[PDB]
Amino acid sequence: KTSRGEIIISNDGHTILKQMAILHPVARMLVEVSAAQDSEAGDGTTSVVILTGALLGAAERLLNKGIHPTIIADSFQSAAKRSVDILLEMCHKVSLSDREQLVRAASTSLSSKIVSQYSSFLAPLAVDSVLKISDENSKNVDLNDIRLVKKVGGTIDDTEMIDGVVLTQTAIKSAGGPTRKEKAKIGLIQFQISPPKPDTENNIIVNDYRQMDKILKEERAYLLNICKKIKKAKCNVLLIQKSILRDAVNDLALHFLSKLNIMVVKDIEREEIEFLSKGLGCKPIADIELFTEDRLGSADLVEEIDSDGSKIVRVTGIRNNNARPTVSVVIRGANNMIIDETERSLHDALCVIRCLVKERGLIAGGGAPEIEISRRLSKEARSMEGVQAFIWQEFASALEVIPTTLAENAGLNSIKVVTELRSKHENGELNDGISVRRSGTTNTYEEHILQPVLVSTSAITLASECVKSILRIDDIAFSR
Amino acid sequence: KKRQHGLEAKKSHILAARSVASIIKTSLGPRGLDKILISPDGEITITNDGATILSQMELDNEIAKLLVQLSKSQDDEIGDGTTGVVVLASALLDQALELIQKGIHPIKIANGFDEAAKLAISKLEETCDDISASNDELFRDFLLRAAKTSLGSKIVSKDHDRFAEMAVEAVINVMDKDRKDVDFDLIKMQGRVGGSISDSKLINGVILDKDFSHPQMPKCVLPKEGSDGVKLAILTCPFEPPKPKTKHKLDISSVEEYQKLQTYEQDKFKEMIDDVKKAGADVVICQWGFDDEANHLLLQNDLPAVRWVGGQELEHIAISTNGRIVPRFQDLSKDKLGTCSRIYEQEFGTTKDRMLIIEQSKETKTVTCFVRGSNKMIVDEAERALHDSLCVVRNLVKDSRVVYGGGAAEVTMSLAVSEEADKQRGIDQYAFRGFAQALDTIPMTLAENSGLDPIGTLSTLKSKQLKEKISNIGVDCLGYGSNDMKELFVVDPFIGKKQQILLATQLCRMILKIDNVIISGK
Amino acid sequence: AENARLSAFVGAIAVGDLVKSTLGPKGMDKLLQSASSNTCMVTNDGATILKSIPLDNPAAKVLVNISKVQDDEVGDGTTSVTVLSAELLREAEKLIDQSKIHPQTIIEGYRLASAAALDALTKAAVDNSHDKTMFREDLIHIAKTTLSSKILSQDKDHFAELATNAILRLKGSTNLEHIQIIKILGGKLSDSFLDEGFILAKKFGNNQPKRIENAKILIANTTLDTDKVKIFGTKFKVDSTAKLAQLEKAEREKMKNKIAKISKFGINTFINRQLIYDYPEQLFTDLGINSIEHADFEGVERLALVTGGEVVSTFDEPSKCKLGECDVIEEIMLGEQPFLKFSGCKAGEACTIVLRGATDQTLDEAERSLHDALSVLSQTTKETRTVLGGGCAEMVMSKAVDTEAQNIDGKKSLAVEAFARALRQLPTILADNAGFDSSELVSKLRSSIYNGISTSGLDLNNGTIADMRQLGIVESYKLKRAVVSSASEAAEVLLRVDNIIRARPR
Amino acid sequence: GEKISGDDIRNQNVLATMAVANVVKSSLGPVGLDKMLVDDIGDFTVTNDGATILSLLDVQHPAG
Repeated sequence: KTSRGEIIISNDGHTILKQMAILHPVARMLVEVSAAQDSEAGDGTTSVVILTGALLGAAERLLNKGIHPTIIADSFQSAAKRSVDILLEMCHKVSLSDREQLVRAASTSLSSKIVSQYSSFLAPLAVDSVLKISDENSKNVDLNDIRLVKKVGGTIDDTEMIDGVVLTQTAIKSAGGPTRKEKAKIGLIQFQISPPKPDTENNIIVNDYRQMDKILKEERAYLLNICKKIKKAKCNVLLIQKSILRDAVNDLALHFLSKLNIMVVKDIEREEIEFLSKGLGCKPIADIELFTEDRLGSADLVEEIDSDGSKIVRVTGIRNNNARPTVSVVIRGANNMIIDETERSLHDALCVIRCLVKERGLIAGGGAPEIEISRRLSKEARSMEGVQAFIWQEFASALEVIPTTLAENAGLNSIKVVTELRSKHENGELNDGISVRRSGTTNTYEEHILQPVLVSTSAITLASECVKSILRIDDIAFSR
Repeated sequence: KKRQHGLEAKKSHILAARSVASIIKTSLGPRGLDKILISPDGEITITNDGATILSQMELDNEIAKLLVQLSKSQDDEIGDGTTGVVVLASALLDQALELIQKGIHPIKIANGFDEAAKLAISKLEETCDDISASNDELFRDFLLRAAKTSLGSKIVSKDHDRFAEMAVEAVINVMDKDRKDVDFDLIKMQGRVGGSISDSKLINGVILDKDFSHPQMPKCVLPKEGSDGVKLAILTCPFEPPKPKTKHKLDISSVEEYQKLQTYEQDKFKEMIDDVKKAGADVVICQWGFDDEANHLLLQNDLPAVRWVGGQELEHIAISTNGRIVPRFQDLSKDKLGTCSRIYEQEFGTTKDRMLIIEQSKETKTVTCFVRGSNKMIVDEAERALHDSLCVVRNLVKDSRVVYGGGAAEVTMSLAVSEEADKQRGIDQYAFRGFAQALDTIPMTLAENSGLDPIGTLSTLKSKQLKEKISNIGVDCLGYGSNDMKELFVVDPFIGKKQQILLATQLCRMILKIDNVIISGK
Repeated sequence: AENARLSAFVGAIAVGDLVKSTLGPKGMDKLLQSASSNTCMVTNDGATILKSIPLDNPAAKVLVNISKVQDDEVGDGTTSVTVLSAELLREAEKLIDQSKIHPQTIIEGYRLASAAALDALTKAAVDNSHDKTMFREDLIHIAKTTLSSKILSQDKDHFAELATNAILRLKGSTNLEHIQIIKILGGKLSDSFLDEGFILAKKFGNNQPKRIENAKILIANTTLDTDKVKIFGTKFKVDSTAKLAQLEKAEREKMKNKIAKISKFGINTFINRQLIYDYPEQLFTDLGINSIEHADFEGVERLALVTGGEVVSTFDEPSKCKLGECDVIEEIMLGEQPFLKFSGCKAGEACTIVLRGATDQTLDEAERSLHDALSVLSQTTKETRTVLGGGCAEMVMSKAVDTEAQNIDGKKSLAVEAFARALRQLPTILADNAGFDSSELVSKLRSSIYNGISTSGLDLNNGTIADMRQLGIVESYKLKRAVVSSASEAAEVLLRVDNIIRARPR
Repeated sequence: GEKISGDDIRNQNVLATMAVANVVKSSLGPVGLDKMLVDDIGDFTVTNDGATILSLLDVQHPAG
C-alpha cells in the first residue's frame, strides 16, 4: 500500500522493491539492482531477484576471516568471468527462426502466476508478436513496437493480437451517426480544430451588431473549409492529439463531420502518434496547407468492437507497407489487478526471445547451472592454494542456496534434493534439474524448464556487480 | 508477555547467547584480555573469567540461566582452565543453526551429538599417557610440567615461578603415598593487599584480621618454654563473667548480700584465668569478645587472646592443630590442646591492622598459600586462579590418564568422527560431521587472538597427524613457534576435557528442544 | 594553547581518520547519506565528502576550501592534502604545549621547511619532453598512476588506450570542454567504445532517414516554438476573425520563408535550441533535413565544438560563417534509449568518449577520473618535469628536511624534525589501508634513499619494496608541487588561531 | 513503514472478510431481509444487494 493508496499484489521483485520503503542506506542501492535486471534481462524476475540477497550469506561468512574486501571483491570478479565461460560450454544450439522451440523456451517464463492456466493461448500470441517484428541480422529489436492494450472486462482466453492499427480511446460519441468505417482513408492530425486564439493579446473591434454573428459565421466557415479539403480527399477517419492543452475543439465540429460522415477521435498522446505512424505508414498532417491525398493512408475496413460496455477501434489491413511495422495486442481481464499480472507476464516472454535473437545459445535451468558452476569452481579453487581457495569455494557453496530455497519453498526436503543433485551432477550430463510437478529430479527439456544464456550471463553479472557495490562501502556516514 | 512461535524463539533464543558468548571469546587462552563489569550495587569487578563474569552479570533472555546452571556443575566436577573451557561450552549451539536451515529436525540435531560424542572420547583414549605409572619423584616432575601450562592462565603469568612452588607444595602436604586421595576443603587462600606480587610464600594456617588486644605486650612470641605446639586452645562458649542467661531476679536483703555480689565476679576473674594458666595454653581464642577486667590478667599470666573470630576460621584451626575447641569451661583439659609451630603478626603496612598469622611448619591438615600483592583487583582474580589448581591435581589423581594440551585433542577426534560419519550414512553423516565441525572452531579461535592464520595452522595439524599418530602436535597459543607440545610441556587432564565437553553436549540436547518461551514474573 | 586550541587538533584528526580508508589505490569508497531528499552518493574524493558533512569545528570548514583548490587543480588523491595537515596539528599539540614553544616559532619552523621542500621537489624532478613518440607511449604508464584510485581498477588497461587516444585526437587542446564523456547504464567497463565523432542521446524525427551520408550540419539559437514572439507589449487589433485567422496562418508561411532560407544553404541536418512546432518540423521532412531540439544551453555548444560550425541566427548569407560536414550521421541505438551517432568529422577539433557501466554510482564517480586524467596529460605537455610517487617522494623530502635541521640546529630543529616526522606518517597512513606492516615497509624505503637509491618505493600490491619506474608509477611536477605547497600552507593558517569566537546562531 | 510477516496477515485478512461477510448473509434466500447503512454524511440506502453495499462500505484492511 503506497502513500496514495495504490494496491499492487504481485511476486515481481522489481515491482516490490520499487515501492518498498527502506530506511537502510546500503539497502536502498538494492533497488538499482532490480532496475538493471529489468533493463538487461527483463524476464524471469522472480527467479533472478534471489541473486540480490543470495551473496549476502557468503559475504557475511568471509567477514570473520579478516580478509580485505578488495580481495573478496576481486575474487568474485574472476569467479564471475569463469562462470560465464562455464555457461557457454553447456549451451544448446538453437536456430533463430523456429516454432516449437520458441513456445517451449518461453513457456518457462510464461508460467509464474496462476494465470499460467490461460498461457496456452498466450504462447501463440507471444511468438507471433516477435515473428512479425524482428530481423535476421540479430538487431536490438526494441520492445516499443509491441503495445499492450489494457481493457477491463472479459477473460484472458479472449486476448487476441490485432494485425493492424488499434485505438484505445473512443470518439466523442455525442453525435455517433456513423456505425462503421470501411474503405476510407485514415489521417493523422497533429494540430487541433478551434477558432483562432493566438497566445498574445487579441482585441476584435466590433462596430456593428451584425458583425457579432458575422464572426460566428467566419468561425463556422474557417473551420469547415478545413473539413472541405478533408472531404475532397475522401478521408473519413481523423486522429487528433491531446485536446486538453490549449485549443481543444468547439461544439460545431460534430455537425460538420457528421454531415460528411467523417469519424474523429481526440485525446491521443504524442508518443502514441509516433507508434501509430510506423505501422500505418500515414504521413502526419501538421496543417491544412500540407494536407493532401499522398500523405493520407488507407485501410480495407475499420471495425469498432464493443464488449462488456468497453468500445475499442480496430483497423484491418494496411495500404502502404513500410520497413517499420508495429503490432499490438488487447489484454482482456476481469480487473486491473489481473491485467497487471498479465502485464508483467507478457514482459517476460518478450525478453526471452529477444535475448535468443541476440544470443542463440540456450541452457537448461532450474537447479542445473547452480550445481554445475559450483562443481567446476571449487575443484579449480583447491588448485589456487591461497586466499582464492577459501573464497571461491565459499562462493560455490552459495550457489546451492537457490535450489535449497526452491526445495523448501516447494515443500520438498532441501538435502534430499541436493543429495540427488550432487550425486547426478557429479559426473553429470545436461538437462538435470528440479521438477516441482513430479517432486524430484528429471529432464527439464520435457518439463519446459529453460532459460537463455544471455539472461543467465546478465544475471550473474549483476549479481557479481551487486556484491561489488556492497563491499565498496567501507563506512556509513550521515551527510547534510 | 509476547507471543513467539516458529523460528522466532527457535533461532534468536540461540542467537542471543551466541552474541553474549562471543564477548568472552576474546578472553580465550593466555592471550586473552580482561573485562570490566559494574555490579548493581555500584562496585566494579575486573576479571577475564568466563564463570565469574556470567555469574554476576544480569541479562535479559532466560538462556543466561542455562549457561550459569552449567558452570555450577562444572565447578564441582572439573572447573579447570575456566577461561579456556567456557568458550567451547557455547560452540555446540553455533553449528546447530546451519543444520536447521538445511532442513534437519532439531531433535535429530541434538540426538546426533550424543552419537558422535561417545566415539570422540574413545579416540582420545588412544594418545593418552599414564602419569601414575612412574614414581613420586617423576610425578612431581609431571606436576611442574603441568603447572606451567595449566596453572598459569590469567594475569600475573608474567612471573610464573613464584606461584609454581605454591601449587605443587600445597598438594604434597595433603596426599596419599599411593597417590589416590584429594582434599580441597581444608585448603583456603586468604590474601592481602601489600608489598609485591613476588613476595608470596607458603604459610600453612589461617590469617586472622583481629590482632592481640590490650597493646600492653609483645605483638608475637616466637618460642615457647613448654614446647609441644605452644598449647593452642579455643573456647567455644563466650568468655564473660558467669551469669545466668535466662531471665532471673536478684533479691538483696542486706548490705552483706550486696558485698558478696562484688566479690562474685572478683572470685570468677581469678577462677577463669587460673584454669587457663593451669593448662598452660598460650593461644586462647575467644569467639565473642571478652571481659574488660580480664583484659589485663591475661597479659599478667601471659595469655595472648583475640576477640570476634569467625566460626569458619575456627574449624580450620582445630583440624590443623589436631586439637578440639573447648565446649565448656568445666570441660577445659590439657588433652584438647592443639599444636602450633610458630605464630606471629605480620607488619603489613605502617599501622593499618596487624594480621595474626598461625603457621605450622610440619605436616598439617590446613594448607594455605601466603599471598601479597600491590594491586587490589588482582587479589580475587589470582586466588580463584590458584583455587582451580586444587581440582587440577584432583583430575590427575582420580584420572591417571593425561593428554597433550594445546587444542590437539579436538583435532585428533575430528578425523575419527569424520570417518565414523561415513558408516551410518543417511542424514546423520552431515549431522555427525557437524558435531566435529563445531569442535574444529576451537583451534581456529585459539589462533584468532594470537594473530595466526586459523586455517593455516589447522591444515598443518591434520596433515601432520595423518603421517604420525602422536597427538603432541597442537595449536600454539603463546607463539612458541614449532607446534610440538612435548618439548613445551603442554599437557591437559583427560577427565578435564572429557566431562566439560560431555556435560556441555548433554545440556545442549535439551536446549535445542526449546520451541516456545513463556516468562512469568516472580 | 589549552582552551584556545582544543577541538582544532583532535577534531581535525577525527575528520581525517574517516577519510583515512579512502587514501591510496587500495583504499575504499565512503557512502554519503544525506538526511534530506533521501539521496546518496559514493565518492572517494574528499571534495564532495567534506562539503556535505556537517562540521562543528570552524577549522574543519577551512579544510574544505583547501580541498576545492586541489579539486580543480588536481582532483585525484586530494585526501592526503587534509591528512598531511592533520599530522602537523598532532605534532603541534606537543611542541607548543609540552616543549613550550610559541606557535609562531613552530610556524616559522614549517616556513623554513616549506622552502626546503620546494628545493627537494625541483632537483628530484625527471624531465620528459621534446619527442612525442616515447612521450605519448610513456603517458600510458604515467596516467595509470593517478588513473584509478577506486575499486574500479579492473578498467585501467582498458581506459589506458582510450585516454591516450583522447588527447591524440585533441592535438594539443587544453580545454576540457573539447572532450565528451557519455554515461550509459548497463554493460561493463570493458565495453566502453571510442570513435571519432559525437554520440547524442536524442533522436531524429518520425520520417527522418536512419542513414544519411555526407550530411551538412548547422545549428542556431533561434526559437521555432510557434508564430513570432516579436517585442514586449504587443496585441492584435482586427475587425473580425477573418483577418485574425490569416495573421496566425501567414506567420507559418513566414517561418517557412526562413526555412526556405535554410534550404538555400543545402544543409542535410538542422539543429534548433528550443522546441519546434509540428508544422516547421514537417517542412524539414519535405526538404529531407534532420531536426534536433530541446537543448537548454550546452546542448548546442557541445555539438559546435565537434562539428566545428558556428551558430547562425540570421540565415541571410550562404557564403560566410561556417558549414560543418560529417561523413555518417546514422542513428545508432545503444542500450535502451536510441542515440544519434556522428562519424567522420571535418576536423579533429573535438573528441568523444563513451562509457558504460552497470551501477549508476560508477558512471558519476568514474567521470571525475577521466576528467582529472586529461588535466594531467595537459600538465605533462606544459610542465616538462615529472617525479616519482608511491610513498617515495615523502622519504626523499625527509632527507632534505633532516639535512636542513642540521644547519639550523637550535630549538627550531624540533619543529623541523616534526615536519619530517609528519612526512613519515603519510606513507604509514598510505600503507594503512592495504593492511601490511608499517615498520617493515617504511624502514626499507627510508633507509634505501639514504643509501643513494631514489628509484625504490612502496608497493601495496605485492607488499614489498619495488621500483616505481618498472611498475609505472610516475607523477608530474605540477601535481606534486600543487599538493605539497598547498598542504604546507594549509596548516600554517590553522596554527595561527589563539582564540575561538562563536557567534550567536540566527 | 509498517510490515508484518507470518500468519498474522492471513489471520487478520480472513477475520476481516468474514466479519463483513456475516453481515450480508442475513439476506440469503427468499427469507432474507434488507439492512440499513449509516454513511454519517446524511445519505442512507436500504438494500440487500452486495454490489452497492460493498462499494459504500469503507474497507479497513486492503485485502477486503
